[PDB]
Amino acid sequence: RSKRSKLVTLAQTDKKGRENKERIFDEVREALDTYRYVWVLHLDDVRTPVLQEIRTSWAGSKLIMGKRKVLQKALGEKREEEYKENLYQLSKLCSGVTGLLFTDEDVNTVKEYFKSYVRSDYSRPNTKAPLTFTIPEGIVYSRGGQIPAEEDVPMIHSLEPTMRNKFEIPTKIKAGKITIDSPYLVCTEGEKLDVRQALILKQFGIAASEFKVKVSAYYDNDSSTVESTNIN
Amino acid sequence: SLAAISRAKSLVEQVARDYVRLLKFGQSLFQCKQLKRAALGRMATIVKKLRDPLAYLEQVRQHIGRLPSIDPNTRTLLICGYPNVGKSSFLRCITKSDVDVQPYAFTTKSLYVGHFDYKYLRFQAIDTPGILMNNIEMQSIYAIAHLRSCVLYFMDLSEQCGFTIEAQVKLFHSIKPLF
Amino acid sequence: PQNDYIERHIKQHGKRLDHEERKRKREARESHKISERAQKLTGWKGKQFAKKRYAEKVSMRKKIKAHEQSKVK
Amino acid sequence: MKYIQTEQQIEVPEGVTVSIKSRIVKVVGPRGTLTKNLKHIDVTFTKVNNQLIKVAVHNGGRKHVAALRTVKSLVDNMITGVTKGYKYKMRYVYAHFPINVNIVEKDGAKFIEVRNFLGDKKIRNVPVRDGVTIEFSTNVKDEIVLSGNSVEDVSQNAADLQQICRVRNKDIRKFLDGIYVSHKGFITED
RNA sequence: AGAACUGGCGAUGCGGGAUGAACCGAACGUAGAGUUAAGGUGCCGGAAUACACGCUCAUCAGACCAAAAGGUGUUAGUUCAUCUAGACAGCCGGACGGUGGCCAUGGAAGUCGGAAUCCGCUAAGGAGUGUGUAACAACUCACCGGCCGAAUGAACUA
RNA sequence: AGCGAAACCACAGCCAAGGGACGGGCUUGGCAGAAUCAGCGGGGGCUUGUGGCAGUCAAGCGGCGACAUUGCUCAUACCGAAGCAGAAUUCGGUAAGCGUCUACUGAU
Repeated sequence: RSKRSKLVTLAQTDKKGRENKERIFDEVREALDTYRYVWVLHLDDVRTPVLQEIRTSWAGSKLIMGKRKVLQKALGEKREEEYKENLYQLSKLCSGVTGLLFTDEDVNTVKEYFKSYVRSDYSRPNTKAPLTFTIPEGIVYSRGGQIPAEEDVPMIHSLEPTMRNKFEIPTKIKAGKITIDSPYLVCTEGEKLDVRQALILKQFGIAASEFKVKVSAYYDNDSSTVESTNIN
Repeated sequence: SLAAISRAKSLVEQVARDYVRLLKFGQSLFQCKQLKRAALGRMATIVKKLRDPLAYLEQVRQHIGRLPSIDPNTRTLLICGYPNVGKSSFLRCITKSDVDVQPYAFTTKSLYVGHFDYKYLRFQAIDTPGILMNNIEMQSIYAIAHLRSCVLYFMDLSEQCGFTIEAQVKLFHSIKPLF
Repeated sequence: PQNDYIERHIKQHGKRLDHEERKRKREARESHKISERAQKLTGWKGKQFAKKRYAEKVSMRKKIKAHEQSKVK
Repeated sequence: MKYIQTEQQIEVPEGVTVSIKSRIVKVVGPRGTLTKNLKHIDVTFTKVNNQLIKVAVHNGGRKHVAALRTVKSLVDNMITGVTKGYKYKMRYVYAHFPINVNIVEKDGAKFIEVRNFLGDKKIRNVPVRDGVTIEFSTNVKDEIVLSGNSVEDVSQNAADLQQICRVRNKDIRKFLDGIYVSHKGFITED
């Protein structure tokens, strides 16, 4: 007794368990014999609608269904475990998000697509904002004045506690509208975005950051090359 | 709900008369004790099955008392027109009162009163919830009819809501016979 | 006090400066005070608490059981 | 299971120094010094390499083991206080009656005076503990800042200020006058 | 309660049960010596504040049947789930398309309400568990992923 | 001043509890003045708060079955919650405060 009382809210969904991993484990091995070229992606940050657009942009190319550490075991971390020759060296070169592309498209097609592809994204933590913005020194609005304040809508009172406490800014409620006494500088160029700084920009919807999937290593089922035309 | 409460009280009185007469002629502790539980047993059963009406009464009680103290007898100024076309802010201008100014269609769901004095005589302005039927709108219909007042109709021509006056004029004729 | 004299004060004023902190702290403390209440509250207080507490757990368990059938089906 | 020996580690930054004997703990650093008494907890200290201090309990039960971790937290708080320092910000907001907060030095105690709280004629005096210093925030609307080395003194003083401003049997939703801890940041944050 | 059977008392001292019908041992001439029955060995009270293993903080404990159940009290086990393909927890990210699913209707966009609760890709995502708005919006879990680094979680027995 | 009885008299006649049914003698604790004397007159390991009959279902106990289930039959003060805007108020807890020969005492 005297233990944390576990809490859970009843929902239709349920945990997948290890059986899901087993299907994941075999999926990578099957792809090595089906597709021609193998690529590993390092998209440390993702957006699901953007991922679907990348996934749906083509049919032959397939993003492997699996988990990073499971991918390593599926690919084989040793010469005695590799499903194909020279694959074990390739597996140990990727870490983090489960980025990996299996496709039959030519290498020139792969590099051209990723190099040209680019999309906007929110200022994620650990990054530096490419711009600076100061909140108006009076009543604040939904967009913070980035768009004309006349067109902007006043911030809803319900979000005041988040700004006052979570973001730590000295906000207060005045007749249902949040007000500040000074033009608080949310962030500036060169500063590494803390979670609070990123959240403030995220709350305002300022997608002042670019996003593109970075790929490092390339592999083939017969050439077995470990060339890495890394693009950042 | 009120009828059920009276019925429950009558049954409680029947409970006392029945068991008290039986209890006063008892001859053993268990008989009196067991019969005592029987007497109070029905009271619990009667009240226990009365849970549904009781909940409704409490909700009405916590809301009926909060209703504005509008006086049909004294002089009042009814406000009517297209939903929250400038009318809602008008009440606050006349006297010390607060009404939501955010201009969405039905900015007010219930009545408001604002007291002001003219010629050393008390007056109270009344704001309608809104008229397009809807049960909420039904509150205004009876307020217009059964309140001694000269109602003011609100419309816009150049600045607020840009709505067509044709609809307002046509809607006005619908209420014309009543008020 | 027209009708909405306090619900218009939840907004346009906020409940307090730090209101959720008091409520959040109290909710966590309820788990600890429940144990204290069970051991304390002698007499009729304990009997009522024990009977009421047992019903709450029994009712809670029934809700979980009903959901399982709905979730699976 | 009646752990034979449970150990905890406390990292000591080079900027501070700690002397340990029979359980009166002293911490010295750039911001000052702190003292704590742990004779009632029956823990054993040990200096490893002047950068890590080990606290261990032998044959400690579950009730005793739980107290072992508290020593690390209290010692860690003292280390952080002497290095970083604790700053408890508070804001004395009001609806109608302006809350006036001032400091008086009756008998040299530097008592904190609160006046015109919700129109009350009574003047509320809040004592100031040793080590904690009061500094009114500049250009910040109705903000008061509490700073000090000891967490207990700084935190307790903030609690007393908020507690003594309780509204006497009134609708909490309708009445907002009071003092609340807006933030619990450090003095030299980085 | 009542029919009957067998034992203790009924005529009975002794030690213990702090006193006590019917409880435990023991069936008596007056004496000296030694061992015991039940009871006890901190004092009253004659005898070890003996040893060994565990167990409990009780705000009249413990030594004196209304108790089925309650308790984030404590201690040892029983049956299952996960686990170096990274068990628990703590932070961060994703948390999607049909779709503002169909109907009441100023409005229910997942979250005032009534029947389904379908579908594609996914790394996993409920016509959505709550917070939240006049309705949006925004936060969160359940569901996965990233940093951490081994045992952890669920119900029961005593 | 001088004279001078009667009734009655096993013995004593202090408290809390255990003394099985008799506590006044037994037991656990505390008491008691040697001695004397006047008044007020004083005496002479039960229990509570939630029904009878009939019926479905089941956490479990091993065929029985908890709760849910269907038919009729304080005025005071201090705290916590209440659409408690104010006043007044109910609810819950705490204080149970606050209200509709010998006992005693004078005297040596």
